[PDB]
Amino acid sequence: ASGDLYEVERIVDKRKNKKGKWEYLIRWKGYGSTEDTWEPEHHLLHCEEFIDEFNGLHMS
Amino acid sequence: LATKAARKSAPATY
Repeated sequence: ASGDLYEVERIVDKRKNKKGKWEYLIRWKGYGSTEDTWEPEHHLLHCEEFIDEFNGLHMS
Repeated sequence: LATKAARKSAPATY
């Protein structure tokens, strides 16, 4: 109900709205500049692959 | 490297 999830190519621009909250002009992965939309801050996400934190450890 | 993603507003503000 919060909006459909899509991958982001990049953040094109930023602004503050009338309510003093941050909005982000998003370039959507697979779409051009015409399809760029202003999204509220809480709509942005960082995704990560599941990792085995032990593989990363360095021995000597 | 972390993927960038976001929820799209419907209707949209261009």
